Amino acid sequence: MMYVKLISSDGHEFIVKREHALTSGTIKAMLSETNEVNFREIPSHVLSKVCMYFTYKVRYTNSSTEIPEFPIAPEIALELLMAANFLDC
Amino acid sequence: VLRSVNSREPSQVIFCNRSPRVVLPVWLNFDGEPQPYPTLPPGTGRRIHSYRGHLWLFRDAGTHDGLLVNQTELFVPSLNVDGQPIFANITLPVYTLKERCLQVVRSLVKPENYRRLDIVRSLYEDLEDHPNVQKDLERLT
Amino acid sequence: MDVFLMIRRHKTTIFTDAKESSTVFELKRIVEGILKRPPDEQRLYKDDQLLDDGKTLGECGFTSQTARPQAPATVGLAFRADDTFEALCIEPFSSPPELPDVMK
Ligand SMILES: Cc1ncsc1-c1cc2c(cc1F)[C@@H](NC(=O)[C@@H]1C[C@@H](O)CN1C(=O)[C@@H](NC(=O)C1(F)CC1)C(C)(C)C)CCC2
Repeated sequence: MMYVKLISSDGHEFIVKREHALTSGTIKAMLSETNEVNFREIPSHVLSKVCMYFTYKVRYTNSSTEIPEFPIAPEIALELLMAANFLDC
Repeated sequence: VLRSVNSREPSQVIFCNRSPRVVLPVWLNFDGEPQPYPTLPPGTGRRIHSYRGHLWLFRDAGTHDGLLVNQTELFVPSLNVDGQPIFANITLPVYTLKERCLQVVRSLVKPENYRRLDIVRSLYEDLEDHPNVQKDLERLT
Repeated sequence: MDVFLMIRRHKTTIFTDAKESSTVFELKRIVEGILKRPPDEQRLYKDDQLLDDGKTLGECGFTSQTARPQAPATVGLAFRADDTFEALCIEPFSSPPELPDVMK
């Protein structure tokens, strides 16, 4: 498959499938011409949760099957929100 | 505009909570007013008596977050065929990451202290706009 | 039955899914397609345990309900840098700040 790379502010590089990342129009526009995207304001403990949300959304969109909750630990709840607010995820 | 038709035609329904939330069933009366009904604990099912043409929506009992019934927002009981009740399957929607984070922060922060958080003021305003059935009904219309 | 996994080496983290019946070698072929290094130069790990290429992911404990899309399982990766294989090193994610008083 086709993979792209998302780099956090603290240097962590997450490699995710292109189709999974293209659910977000923000990442889709950030790609266009590139397979590498750098997020200088999103730390790894947040961007990892973002990639997890990518997988969760691709798996559970359009399911009669019981959809589980997406877990958010309190310690990241603020920063993730800000990240989400900046990416419209 | 959105209101229940007083059909007086019975329809037995199964409210099935396939979500991890305490579900509040809201019936819309003949005048268009939301009516609250007894809650369902997570993973529980109840057999109810309702009527054809009636309008039902489903919420988080504690937070009023929107929930999906049979993969749509509104449930209308239909005719029972061969005595089989009609399933209303209440599931979790695929929330946007922003709405889920807002839910978490709302569950963690008292409404008094939303402004004390170190976030953009836009986000304070977003936090204060927590789910409300009446506004959702108005937009629908 | 799909399982969802993070293949982690140093600060590299690969999010990917596979079948519970898939072998460790197929996972290594995916890692080869991504990072361009052959399976014989790769070593895969569950915790501190070496994984044999012939075993399926289910046998090695990666089940659909522990490797969830919303909570994927961690699989460690070690590469052969020269003649010798490198040690298993996975750099931890950043630590979140202290919980603000309004949330505490
Ligand atoms: C146990 C439980 N756990 C979660 S929910 C629930 C529940 C329980 C009950 C009802 C509905 C419920 F969900 C009750 N069922 C109703 O009240 C239904 C629902 C909607 O169809 C309206 N309705 C009516 O009876 C209305 N009557 C009519 O419209 C006419 F008979 C003129 C035709 C009303 C105007 C009397 C309210 C029956 C009593 C108990």
